[PDB]
Order: sequence, then C-alpha cells, then structure tokens
Amino acid sequence: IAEPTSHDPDSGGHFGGPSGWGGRYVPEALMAVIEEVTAAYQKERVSQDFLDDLDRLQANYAGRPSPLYEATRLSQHAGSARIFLKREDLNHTGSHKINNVLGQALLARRMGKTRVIAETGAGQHGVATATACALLGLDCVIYMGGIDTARQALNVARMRLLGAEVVAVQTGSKTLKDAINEAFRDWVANADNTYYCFGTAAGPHPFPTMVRDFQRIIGMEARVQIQGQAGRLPDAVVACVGGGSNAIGIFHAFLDDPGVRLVGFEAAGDGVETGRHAATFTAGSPGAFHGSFSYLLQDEDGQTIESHSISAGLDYPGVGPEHAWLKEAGRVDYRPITDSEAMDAFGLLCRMEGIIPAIESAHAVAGALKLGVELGRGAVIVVNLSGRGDKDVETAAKWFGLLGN
Amino acid sequence: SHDPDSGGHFGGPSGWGGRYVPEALMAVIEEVTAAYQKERVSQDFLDDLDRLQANYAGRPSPLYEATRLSQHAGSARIFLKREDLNHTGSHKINNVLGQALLARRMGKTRVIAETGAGQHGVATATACALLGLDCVIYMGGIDTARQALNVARMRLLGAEVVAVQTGSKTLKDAINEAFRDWVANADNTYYCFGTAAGPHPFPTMVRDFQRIIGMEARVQIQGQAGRLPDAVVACVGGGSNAIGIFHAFLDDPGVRLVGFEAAGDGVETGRHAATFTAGSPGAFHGSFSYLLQDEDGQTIESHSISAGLDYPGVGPEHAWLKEAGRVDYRPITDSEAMDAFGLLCRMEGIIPAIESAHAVAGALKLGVELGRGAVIVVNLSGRGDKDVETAAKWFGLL
Amino acid sequence: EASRLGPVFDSCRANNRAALIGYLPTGYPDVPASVAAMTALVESGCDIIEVGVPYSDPVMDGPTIARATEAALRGGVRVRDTLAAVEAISIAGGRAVVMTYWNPVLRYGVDAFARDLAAAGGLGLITPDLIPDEAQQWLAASEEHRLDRIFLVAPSSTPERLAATVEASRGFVYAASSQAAPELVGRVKAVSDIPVGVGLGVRSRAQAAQIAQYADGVIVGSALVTALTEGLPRLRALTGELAAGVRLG
Amino acid sequence: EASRLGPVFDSCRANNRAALIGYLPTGYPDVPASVAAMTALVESGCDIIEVGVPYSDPVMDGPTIARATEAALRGGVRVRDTLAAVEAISIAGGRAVVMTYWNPVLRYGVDAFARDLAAAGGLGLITPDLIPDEAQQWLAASEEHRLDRIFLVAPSSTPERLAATVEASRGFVYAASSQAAPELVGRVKAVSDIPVGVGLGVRSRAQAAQIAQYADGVIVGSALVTALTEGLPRLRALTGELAAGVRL
Repeated sequence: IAEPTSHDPDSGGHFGGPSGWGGRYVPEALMAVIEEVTAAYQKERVSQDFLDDLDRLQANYAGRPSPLYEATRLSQHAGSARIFLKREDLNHTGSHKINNVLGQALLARRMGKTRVIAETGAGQHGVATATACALLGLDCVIYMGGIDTARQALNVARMRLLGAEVVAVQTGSKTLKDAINEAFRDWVANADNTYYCFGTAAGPHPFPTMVRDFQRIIGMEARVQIQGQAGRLPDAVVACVGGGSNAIGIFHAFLDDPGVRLVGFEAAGDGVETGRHAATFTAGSPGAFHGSFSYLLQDEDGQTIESHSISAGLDYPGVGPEHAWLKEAGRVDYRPITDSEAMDAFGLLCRMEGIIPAIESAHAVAGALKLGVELGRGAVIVVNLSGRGDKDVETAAKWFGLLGN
Repeated sequence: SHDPDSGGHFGGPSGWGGRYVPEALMAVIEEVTAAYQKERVSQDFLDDLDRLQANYAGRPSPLYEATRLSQHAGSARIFLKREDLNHTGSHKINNVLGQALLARRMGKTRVIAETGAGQHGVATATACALLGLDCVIYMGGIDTARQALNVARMRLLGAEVVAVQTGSKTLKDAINEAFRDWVANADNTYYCFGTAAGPHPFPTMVRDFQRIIGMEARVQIQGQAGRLPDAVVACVGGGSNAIGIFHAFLDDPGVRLVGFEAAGDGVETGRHAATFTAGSPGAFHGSFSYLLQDEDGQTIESHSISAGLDYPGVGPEHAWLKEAGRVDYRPITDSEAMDAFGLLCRMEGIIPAIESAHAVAGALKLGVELGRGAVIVVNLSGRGDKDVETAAKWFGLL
Repeated sequence: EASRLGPVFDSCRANNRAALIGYLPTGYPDVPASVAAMTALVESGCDIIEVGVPYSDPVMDGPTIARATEAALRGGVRVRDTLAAVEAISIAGGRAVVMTYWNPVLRYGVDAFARDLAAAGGLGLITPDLIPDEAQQWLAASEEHRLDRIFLVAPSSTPERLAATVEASRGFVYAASSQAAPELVGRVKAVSDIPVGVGLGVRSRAQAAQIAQYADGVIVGSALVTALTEGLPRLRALTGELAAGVRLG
Repeated sequence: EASRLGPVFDSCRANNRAALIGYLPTGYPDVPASVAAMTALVESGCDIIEVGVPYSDPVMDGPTIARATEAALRGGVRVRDTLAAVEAISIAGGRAVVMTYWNPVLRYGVDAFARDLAAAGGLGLITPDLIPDEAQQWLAASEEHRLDRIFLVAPSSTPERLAATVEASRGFVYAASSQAAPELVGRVKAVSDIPVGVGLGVRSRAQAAQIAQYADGVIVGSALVTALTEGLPRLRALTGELAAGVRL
C-alpha cells in the first residue's frame, strides 16, 4: 500500500519549511528532466501496480525479507545489551543498494527510457545499477574515475559481464567528482531516452524522498521482526551514514515511536581532530551541495573539503537533507566512528558471529557496541548491517597483517 | 524409504556407500552416527537448526522465474532456486550449520574440514565462529598459494588454515590429512565433511541437511507456477546441492531429475570431471560409488574450469539413483558453462558460480528439448563473485 | 526602476551592436595575472566582464574552464580575490558582474556578499546553479543593494519555467546552450523586452557576428581562457576580433 | 583348517623369539630394484615379507612410505608387478603376504585377485581400509583360495569391534599405532590366541627387542624404505640388526 506522507518534504523538496533543507540547487539546464522524473514518480508511488512489480522483484529476485539476527556473541562487548542485526548483507548484490536500483530501474522503464546512466567510486552503486539494468533489459553506462577504474579491475569487469559500458573518466582529478560531472552532462544531452540512477538519499528533489521510499522496506520489516523476537519495540535503531540511504531506510518506520532512539554513525577516518575524516554532522556546517541544502564539510570560502575514510561508501563530504532535518528537529543523533573503531568491530563480528560485514556497516556495529555500554544490560539495539564484506577482505587482511608483505 | 541400511548401503546387494575406511576411524564414525541418530529426531536440535536457517542464513531462498533466459531455452520457463543468496553465497552453509550444531551437541570443541579453492573451508569457519568451536581447515598447497584472500577470510573468521604439501597438494590430499588429524584428535575433534560422499553417516547426513532446498522448491514452484515442474536440475560435484534439491521430488513420477557434471575440455579429450559419464564403480574416501580411476583403480586427475566440480568421485546416493533409472546424469563442457555464465549475467543480472553455470547450461539444452512452456527448476547453488576474474579472462575483459 | 546593466545594452542597441560579454576566472593562472587579464579585456573592448569565482565542484563547466578553475584553486584563490578583481575592473572603467555557484555565497552570507559586491563596484550576479525557486534570499539582497540578477534559461526550459526565470531576472537573461539558440532567444522575446545574452562556445569573430543578429549580448568564456593560457597578447587580439564581430554597423 | 602363517609363528615361539615382518612397496625405486630388495630381506632374516601395493590415496601411511609409493606410481608400477614380486619371494624360499588398499582389489576383482595371489605363492592379504563390516566377498575368497586375512585393530577400537575384528582375522592381527601398543596387544590376547603383529615405526635393534617382549610379530616398514633409499647394502645391514633384535 502507498505509505503515509507526514514526514515528506513540500513540492519544492524542502524539509522543515519552504526554504529549509533539501530543495533543488541545480542548473535550469537540468530542470526539465528533473520535473519529468518528479511527475513520473508522483504517479508511480501511488500506483498499486508499480508497488506490486517492485514487491515481486524484492521477494523473488532480491530475496526479501532480510532476516533479523540477534548477535548474542557481541553482547559482552556491548555492555550486555542485545544487538540485533538487520541483515541487508544477504540481499542480492550484497547490500541495501539493490532496493534503490530496482525501484529506479522500474521507474525508468515506466518513463519509456531505454538507457540508464550512473556513476560510482569504488564500484558498489555501479554494480548495483548494472545489475538492475541487465534484469530489465536497459542499456547501461557507468561513469567512473580513471583512478578508481585502474584500482577496481574486478568491479569494472563485473559491470561489463553484466552488459554495461564503463566509461573511465581520465580528465581532472580522475575521481568520483569527475564521473559525477560526466554523468550529469550525459543526462542533459540524452534526457529524451536516458534516466539517471542516483546513488543515495541526496541530490535535488525528488531523489532524497524517492531513494528513501525505496529503502523504507528495511525499517518496515525490522519493526515487525524486532517486536517478534524481542517482544517489544527497541530501545534504539542505528545505522551508518554516507549520503544516508540505508540509515533513512531503517529509521523511517520508527520515526513516530518516541521511545526509540535513532542514531547515525558517520566516518571519522583518522579522527575528527586530524582533518582526515568524513564526519559531516560532527565537523561540517549548512550549505548547498550536489543539489540539496544540507550539512557539508566545507572550508571558510564554501569550497568542499576532501574527505577520508578507510571505507569507500562513507567517504562523502555531504549528507542527505532528510538527515539534516531530523538532526535539527532533535529526532536523530549523529555520532563519529573512527577507522580503528570500525575495523575492531569488523574483526569482532567475523570471530564472534561468522559474519563478514562491509567496512561501512562495521561503523554501525562499532557504534552499536558503544551505545550498548551507554544504555546498559538488556537494552535492545537494532543495527542495519547494510552490506557484506567480501569486497573488503583485502583491506581488512592488510589491516590485520594477514597478507604479510 | 530412501535411506540406507545401518551399515550405510543404498540398494541392497549393489552396495552403494558403506564404510570403506580403516578401523582406526571406526570408533569416531560410530560415535557421530549414534549422535546423528539421536539428534535428527530431537525437537530441540531441529528447532535450533531451523532458527539458524531462518535468522542467520536467510532461508528460505527465493525461487525466481528467469523470463529473459526463456528465449535462449526454447521458450521453456527456467526457475532459479536462489541458493546464491544464502549467507556465505552457496548451499554449503546448510551443511555446515547442521554438522556444527551436531559437533556442539556431541561435546566436541574442535572442528576440522578440507577445502579445494576455499568455499567449504569458509563455510565451515563461518559455522564454527558462530558456535564458538575451534576450527582448523586443511587446504592443498597449490590452492593456498593462489587463494590468498580465501585463506584470509578463514583467518578473519578465527580458523587456522594448514597448507598441505603431501601427494598432489590439492583437494584429495587435504582430505587425506584431515582423516589423519581426525584419528589422532577424535576425543575432541569433529570432521565436517563437505559433500554427500564419504563413509556412512555422511552421505545421508549431508543430504538431510540439504533436503530443505528441495522441500522449499517444491512448495514454491507449486505456488508460483500452479503445478509440479517438468524437470528439476542441478550441477553435480560430490553431490550435496543436487541431492538436496532432488530429494523432495523423488516420489513425483512426472518430475524429470537431471544432474549435470563437468566435462572440462570434453569427455573424449581426457580433461574432464565427468564421473558418471566416464568413470566406473569403486571405493573412494569411504564410499563405494562411481569414480574416475585408471585400470588398476588408481585415482585419475580430473579437470574443469570450475574448481568445485573437480572431484573424481560422486556420492553413493546418486550412484543408486542412476542405477534405479530415477535420475539422469549428463556432461556439460567448460564452453557451455561459460556461455551460460555470461548469458545469466547479461539477461538477469545474476552472476552465478561457474559450478552453478553448468546447471544453467544444462537447463538451456533441456528447455530446447522439452519445448515452449515447460517448467524447469534449476538449483543455482552459488554466487559467482569468486569467479569474476576467471570469467573476465575467458571473455577477454582483462 | 532601471537595471544596472540597462544603459550598456541601450547604448549597444543605439550603435547597432551586441554587447561583448567576457568571462575569466579569478586566480587563473594566478591572482595578479587574472587581474591583468581582466583589465586587458576592458582595454580591448569588452562591454561586460563576468568575473568567475572558482568552485571546487562545478557542474555546468566544460574542460577548458574546469582545468583553469582547478589550477586557480591549487594556487590558493579566495572569494575575496573576486571582490578585489571587481574593484580593479571598476577602477579601469569596466563594468563587472560576478558568476558564481551558490554555496560560496551561502558561506559568505547572502546579504553580506551582495553588500560587499555592490561596495566593490559590482553590477550584478550570474547564478548558474540558483534557480528562482530557491532565490527568495537573493531577490531581497538583489533589491536592497541594487544588483542585477542574471538567471539562466536553456533550450529544454518549459514555457512555465522560461516565463518565471525571465520574470525573476534583471539586466539580462543568460541563454545557455544548431538552431536551438535563436529559437530560445525568440521564446524570451515573446514574453519580455529584457536583454538576452547568448553563450554558444564562441571562438571567432564570425560566430560572434552570427549571434549578434538575434541577441543583445554575445557571451564568451572558454575561448578567452584558451587565449589567456597562450598569453596576454593573444587574449587582446581575440577580444578585438570578437568586438568587431558584435558590431553590425 | 589352520592358518597359512600358523607354522611360522609356531617356529618363532619354539625358537624363543618374535617373527620379523618386513614391508616394502613394489616399484620403489623401480620394479626390478624393489624385487631384489625384497629378495635381500629374505636372505637377511625376514620371516614374513609384506609386499605393498602402491595406491594413489594411502590414508594410513606416513610420508616415508607415501613418497616411495608416489615415486613407484610415477615410474608406472602396476598391480601385476606386485604378483610377480610375490612369486620371486616364494621361489627364493620366503613367506609373502600382500598389503593393499581395497580399491585396487575391487578393480582387479576380489575373487580373481585372491586366485592369482594364491597362484603366486602368496599366503595372505593385509587390508588397511577393509573392515569386517565390508569384507563379505573377501571372506569367501579368503576361504576358497586358502589365504590368511590380516585385519587391523587400533588403540581406539571398542571392545565389540576389537572382538569382531580378531574373530574375522586368520594368520595374524595387525595392531597399528606411550603404553598403547602393549595394552592393545593385551586386549587381543584376552579374547584370542591368534598371533599379533605390532608396528610402532621401529627404527633400530633396541626398538625391535622392546616389541618382541609382548608381541608375536615385529612389523617394520618406514625404516626399511629409508634404508633402501640409502642403498641395498644398508638395507641388508639394518635387516640383520632387526633380526638380532627379535631373538632377545
């Protein structure tokens, strides 16, 4: 069923008033295609036939629902609190990103678009987008920085096995930044036949709301499951925060449960005092970035500060505007977790539960262990385990001296 | 009804299975057999296992109608049973959760297991970490030297990994060292066997833990398609994934059962792992079954582009089902497998294990044979993340 | 009340020509050299100078301007150096507007930046990622401090959005883009008498002349940056050629 | 009805000593050299020769024997070469049994192998991976062709299985292995008067004497292969020391 709209922005994309968070800080050159997508999504999000299509792919193709697993062997490290893991690590492709690209690829098809484009850093969103496109028979082009493509030979290869074209951007710094730039330009030129698959709960309206809508399922499932296993609503629900899609997806169903604490954990890298971090809320301030007004890491002139994390997916200097609103409103707390705290939690989860998590997801596990100590014995904490750690085994093995030299 | 006698024999006087093992192993084999007999009918055991299957491994796996393959399969309807989505990426998680729970009920504190390219070792390390069991994986030295990341997974999971330099230095000799460890350490050690082969009780036990695949599939196909399928198929190495999906359908007489085995460069070339197609009956690792063997009965070197189907033996329950006329076993080449791998990536966005791609290739051929509208359930035994580099070289994407 | 840039266009149309509108980014190849370059544009016959604020994440920009802005930022260029470039251009008898992405203005303070731009002699602001829908603060700052406000329109702009963009602009409207550009200019003329400047990757006198048949101003940027990279003499020669192209009489 | 190896153990126990039982694998380092070595064992005082059939997957064997059987297979050793070795030992006046994993026997045919081993002069089979539970065809062929059947017991063997294994054995029972060997032997003793052979990786004269104190046969394999690898003269010398060990 079409789910309620109490927490939705206004028609301009604003959360918290007609000039608050979100909006559309984009060129007029993008506005025709942004409006076409907006009108398309307004129609389809209330269409029972669209939701049935998405539900059907969620169930049979992607393997939803994901289970909720009480990681009893973490308890001793979380002040004897109870850590329940929402297992998005078991989705097809190995993360929550599949939820997003299924929704958008279906939408692209509803719009009569024959071609989908996207960009990727380390490769996760690129692989997810190429996956959904192969599924639905859409032509797929992924833009990726030259420095990333040479460093991610197997993810580029995955994308190509999936039938996608990978365009290595060799201009500028040859990074994510430059790929985004080429993707936005492709969109404008090819707007008549091309859909742009946004990677996270950020960007201009309608993307923060749409991406969150396709991730809502996580929290919906989790709210039923936790009451099933624990016999009550949790004391807290937590997640890692890059742009914010997995976090907002698990939080949404708990928003009107005023006894449930909501905590997002962001990448503090080497430490928030070192200037090598991605701690957008902890160290950033309000500004316009990549299409929305939210928090970002920016210098005294408003230039974007380069961010650092051991995880690719949290290494983002901004954050989705819905999170900015929820922060301003006092509803969600956002906290920093270092590379070291995350890797310690990665290792612990491997040894204690046999689950190799994404390093991104390990930031939430590390966070949850700290919140467990705060809340104490018997406290019930749901953690979004946003992905599996297969992609991270080499990084983790180097961290823990398992590859030698 | 489908079970063996108390000695482990299927089919009476043909004598598939049994225990072709040294007396040194018999105390511990009888001990596991007694414990399995007690626990298989204990409600607490079955509840603990069902809880882990649901909440930890993510069961049931879904059944997906791959409508974009249909045109490549004579317009038959290929349904993929999605074991690729389980925790750890294959059906092996089903086996190791069961054996690991048993090991803890038995009071054993240490679990050993063998592995080839690393899949069973990773699965076994996973279950042992979950349950707090000490874990040692045996892996041939040729394999450890080229699977450095899988060794690292195992170590991250808290397992020790022993590189074995005896014999060929590959799967069958890791197996041999693991049997030697079990002898010396039987007081405190459980041997988690990795397929539906070996001495009784393992063929039966491994099958019982994999039966859930077929039980789900039977329910799901009736739900989605409105009827039992025309065929259920699966790739066949030692036989665990195939026997798991076939078992629930054995007594449905209109359901064709086909196992696809690895033909490497081709059966007539000598570079294959086509145990039923080109092997013959013999005793190997505790079981009388079909075996790739020379004319003195020495084990023959097998070859496949898929490391998981590269086992010279096959489980005795499959040998029985072949003799009964119930299941057909057919060869699939490296080329056929890889073409199917590519096609599945392009058409459905599913990157299959190269093992599982043998089954998909067989299903495409069976679809052309059965015709438009036929319903073919295919066990998609694993995901192909581990095979991306191999596939990328094959297709010249590197 | 009259726009700040109105008399430049009134004067151009009285001499049967288009205004030459020249972009250069502050700090390319460094701050002093960029100021000497912008001064030379005024000396060589640019009617309006677009002073570019280099930004870390430009979305709209082609490779030439992107490489230049990245170099400018590597050199340590600051937003207040744009205010200094505006002062210099005004001192040389030039007419300057600032072209900037919106985040630097937000960081500065919108009212503050409008105050300090006006005080520097700046005549207006071009806002390539600010659409009218988000421009409430800017319109109040624009009215308070008497700054022109140049929004962009595009070939794909809907009738409803073309009308709102034109209605919210003051000075000129920037028509950013084979026959797409005159058609777009035509659509603007149907609803407003406002001057329309056309950007079209102009690289030559002949291209400036084509655009000058239907448009009130010919906007040039990438080609000026390319010229400057060669040297100041090359930039002077190109600007002279472009100034001759905008003249029809 | 008495066993084929019966009189050898009678003669040993009459002469106040244990039998020296020597193993070598056929084909190591080639077939002729293996036969000359087995012949030299007879000439140097081995009471019973265990002719090993090399097998691609010998799970009960240590690395000394495994590397030698591997080398023998690399050289193309065949099962028939083992039967020729038995024949040469018999003509030289020696007492031969065959030690083999079971699959080569299955591939040959159990009955045929029993027939042909009997025709070569062979006196029995030692079956390290055949338990009585799977030995129906072997028992029939054993009785038919009058061959002894040497099953293995182990320290871990349960009382029930030890009794069954000893019961199914003829000639001798192979006790394979701190104080574990003499206890194992003692447990066989408490249920049967069948001779018992003991392998404990015997290396020297003193070790062989220590084992002849409680065991009817002293089995030696690994050390014989290591001596042969050094040379035939070193094998003869070591075999002479071990034969002097069993008379103590």
